[PDB]
Amino acid sequence: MFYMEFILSLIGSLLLIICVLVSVAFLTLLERKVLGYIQIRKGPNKVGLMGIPQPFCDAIKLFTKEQTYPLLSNYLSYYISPIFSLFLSLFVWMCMPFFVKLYSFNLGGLFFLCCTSLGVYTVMVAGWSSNSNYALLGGLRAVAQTISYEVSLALILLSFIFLIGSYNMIYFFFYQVYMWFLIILFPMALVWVSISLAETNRTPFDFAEGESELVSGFNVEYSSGGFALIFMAEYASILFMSMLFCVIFLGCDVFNLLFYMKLTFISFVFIWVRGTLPRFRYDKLMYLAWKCFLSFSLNYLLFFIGFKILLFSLL
Amino acid sequence: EPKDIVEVPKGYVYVNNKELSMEFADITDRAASTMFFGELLRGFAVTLAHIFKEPATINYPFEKGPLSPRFRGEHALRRYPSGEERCIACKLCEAICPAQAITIEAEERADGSRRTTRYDIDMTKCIYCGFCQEACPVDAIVEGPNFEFSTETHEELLYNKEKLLCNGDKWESEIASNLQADHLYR
Amino acid sequence: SLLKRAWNEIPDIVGGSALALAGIVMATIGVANYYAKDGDNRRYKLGYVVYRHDDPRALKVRNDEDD
Amino acid sequence: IYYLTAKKVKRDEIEMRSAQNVIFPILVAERDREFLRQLRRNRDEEAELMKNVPGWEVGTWYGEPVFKTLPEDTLVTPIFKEFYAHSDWKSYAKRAHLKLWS
Amino acid sequence: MFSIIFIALLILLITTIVMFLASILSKKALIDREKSSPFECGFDPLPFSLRFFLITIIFLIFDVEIALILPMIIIMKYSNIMIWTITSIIFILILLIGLYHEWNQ
Amino acid sequence: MWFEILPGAVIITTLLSVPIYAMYGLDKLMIGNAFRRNMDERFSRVMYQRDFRLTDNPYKMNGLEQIPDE
Amino acid sequence: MIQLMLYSLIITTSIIFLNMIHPLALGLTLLIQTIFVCLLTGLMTKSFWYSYILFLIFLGGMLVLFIYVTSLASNEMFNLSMKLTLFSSLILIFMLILSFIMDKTSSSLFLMNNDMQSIINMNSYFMENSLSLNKLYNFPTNFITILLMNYLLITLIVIVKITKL
Ligand SMILES: CCCCCCCCCCCCCCCCCC(=O)OC[C@H](COP(=O)([O-])OCC[N+](C)(C)C)OC(=O)CCCCCCCCCCCCCCCCC
Ligand code: SF4
Ligand code: SF4
Repeated sequence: MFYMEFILSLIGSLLLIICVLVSVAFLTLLERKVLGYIQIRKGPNKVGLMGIPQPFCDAIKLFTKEQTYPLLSNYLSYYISPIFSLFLSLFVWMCMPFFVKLYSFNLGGLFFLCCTSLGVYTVMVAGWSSNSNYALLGGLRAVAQTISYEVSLALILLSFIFLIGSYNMIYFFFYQVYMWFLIILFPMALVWVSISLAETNRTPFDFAEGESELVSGFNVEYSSGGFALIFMAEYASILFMSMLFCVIFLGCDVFNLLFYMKLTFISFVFIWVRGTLPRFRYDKLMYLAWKCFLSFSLNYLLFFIGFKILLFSLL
Repeated sequence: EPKDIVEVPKGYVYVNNKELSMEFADITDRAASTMFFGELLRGFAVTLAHIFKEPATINYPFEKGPLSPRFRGEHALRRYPSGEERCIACKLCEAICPAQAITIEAEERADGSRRTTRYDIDMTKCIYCGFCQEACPVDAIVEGPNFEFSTETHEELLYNKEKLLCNGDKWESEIASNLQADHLYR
Repeated sequence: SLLKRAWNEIPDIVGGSALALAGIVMATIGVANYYAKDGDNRRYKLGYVVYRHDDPRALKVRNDEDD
Repeated sequence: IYYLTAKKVKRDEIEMRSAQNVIFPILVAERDREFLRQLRRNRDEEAELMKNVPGWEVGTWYGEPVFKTLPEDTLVTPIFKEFYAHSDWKSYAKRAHLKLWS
Repeated sequence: MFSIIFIALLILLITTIVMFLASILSKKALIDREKSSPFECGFDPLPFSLRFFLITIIFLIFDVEIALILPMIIIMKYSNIMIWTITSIIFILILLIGLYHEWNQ
Repeated sequence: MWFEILPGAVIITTLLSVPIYAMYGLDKLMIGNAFRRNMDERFSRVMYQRDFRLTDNPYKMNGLEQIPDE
Repeated sequence: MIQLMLYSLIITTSIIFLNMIHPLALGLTLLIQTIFVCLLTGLMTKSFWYSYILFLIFLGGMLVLFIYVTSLASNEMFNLSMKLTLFSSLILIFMLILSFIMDKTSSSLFLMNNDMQSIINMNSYFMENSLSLNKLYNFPTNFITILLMNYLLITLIVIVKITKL
């Protein structure tokens, strides 16, 4: 078996990991900048030139501060949550649709659901090992919302797989050669935005990891490098949700630069809803995840069952 | 126009007093705003329109925000144009100081003047209320324009008579301009 | 009435139920259109499929033009 | 518009499947010739290797035949471990681990 | 899949090496009694909840149910159409009737 | 004013454009063919196996010059 | 080779599962055993569908209940021992060098993959994960999956009654 396939797969995956990490740092810069411009105030400035090395000022500070612990005797379980969190956030990117072959993921949606189903696991070990009642409450709340929209996300992506006829992510490209799926799936676009802001903890679904009702949900005892790895993992999840919105709804367009312009625009939309919306409640979010989104998921899955049967007779 | 649940009187205004509309046009309008996020779209548009607004960030310290000639800052001891210190040790400022920061000890000088031997203001105790400059019969004690006087050390904010006299020597132009532009109000 | 109350309180579920009823109707329409013609005999077989002339399945092949 | 796009994707994959059906029988005949040749060398290698083990003849498990109730000249395909016997592990993982590596 | 193991082990190795070098680069001060304390706001300091457990159980039942909705995209071009439609309509309709019945009761 | 966001965003557009475009150079360097062979269908894997059987580089072409004159 | 590596990892995680007693630590050992079991069942099969199904159902779907119950059961932290880590590492390096000195052709599994099949096999070229999942949605075995969905609803009805809410 030809060895340059292994060599180029390794080089492409490591280049993807490096570029994703630097894009995470510049996404933190972009979020602090335009999130300021959501209000009247300016973003970061005055560090380096025009605030550009501000995430490197964050990275030098967070990798130097004292690694404190929630208890003094045994704290190796405190270490294993940001390692697995950053590992999953850098490991989920392997199911990106690459047209030049990197990994031939014939089942990419199942891989995405697997990594999202570990997201609950890394936040559960984040909550328990931090030895605080605020940490356990935030971990239970995050596990609650992420398994509540895991079922909804599985049904929404399962409705999307009926359109392309297979689980191969590159099959989203061939069915978008004439128009985007934003035209046909606009309530699904709004529902998928509500899904992608729920698995990754953002401001519309922030009762898990907010600064109001809790001081911090599961980052309350995490600092000095562990918080840096957790922050980078969460912003890599934001970047992955922006890419996965841009593949399914917007045309995959992997080569074109307009695809990455749209990916930066969907990241801008993620920071745009970061500054606008208030936060839902536990009871209203159980109402949203299990009744409204579930009923819409099953109903419009029935709609595509009927539509894919109707086109199968006509074709 | 929805009807009133409670009849609104003349001198009052009622909020959430409208009846919920039951005609099918208003029900379809509220249904489409619920389903298609119309009010969230208006909130997103109002939020996005503030990116194009001018930022109000005033770029400290190259550009500093507006002040007033009445502004209360660092306390300072003024002097006469001839050069004699203005403070006649009359102790109304310490009597009127509500946090009792001012400590005055006075002796007769060699020529027979009343001027102080000790005038200490605890700026960690001073509340910057400006009662001393109103209670000063001469214009001796004054609120200077300075507020960038943050100190590294707790003892450096214990202002002596020499520190107040040096503040009066340093800040005399702006203090005299504020007192010229503000004395007819007081 | 009853549909006005459901359209007032839960309009997304009413719209989803309308979509599901439409999908069920066009699913039955697609099943009837599939079985109205010879849908069990697909035009484009997978693999390499050959029949000799003595087989009964060779008389049921489709000679339609490519769409 | 999605119906038109799905029709275009369907005619593209039908074109690819028809090209695959064209390419297939030549490769089937080439595999047939190599499979018969490799079965001949595997039988010769098993015959020359087992010249010292008592009670062993080629093709049967110690005299007892493997398959009964069959014609005397029939052929069944040997399993992948027995066909890729008399060979190193690199030839086994050369074929068996193509999907698992990429 | 064998390349996926290698790249996942490399991501795990790189993250553990980065965290080990961060622990070396972290400023080591004197450890304290109060610094190791769990954080409760201000002054220093949960039972089993059944509602969250039945939330996890509802998630599990719907997850195993979704794992049977998953295969039928592939089977639609390789099965009997009437049987596939009857099973899919019956499957999602009984799911919807059960969801609405558990909502009403 | 508001164009200071574009320093923080366009760089995001560049970096994520790196891991494909460099490979679109790099597969043109050591392989010579810009696209690696798709391993989704089994027939593509069998024909890739046939190419790597025929030549030690599976992306090296066996054209009509391989056919002997007869 | 990597099948023998997964054998060694499953043996090591099973003997440390037998050794330890803290309930969240056994839950962590189960969640890291499920990954190796998923991969090792992926080595025998034509395609990785059922490993994914076992993954979503068992690890991400079911064991989170076990992790939650064992997290709220134990107040204390793990007492990590370097002796058990050293013994696990020593038996792991011993079993990997034992797999190095062992012939991997005789130790490989006889179950055929998608590429271990014959080239003239018509059924392998059609569609990945198509013919194996076909009997789920065809006559007369569709009654079992209808009964399975009904069984899951009836299971939820049982669970609400026995926990008493
Ligand atoms: C380029 C675009 C620029 C503009 C947009 C920029 C942002 C990008 C998009 C962001 C979207 C918002 C994300 C966060 C959302 C937060 C709010 C939220 O979750 O609200 C939940 C709310 C909650 O519902 P609710 O409002 O009923 O509940 C609250 C009220 N109580 C509790 C009293 C009942 O809405 C929904 O869940 C609506 C359902 C999903 C959407 C509708 C789908 C219906 C089916 C399709 C149509 C059916 C046919 C209709 C016609 C025929 C009728 C017979
Ligand atoms: S009121 Fe004025 S003049 Fe009198 S003692 Fe105080 S500072 Fe001196
Ligand atoms: S401003 Fe008020 S607090 Fe300060 S010295 Fe004058 S009287 Fe005292």
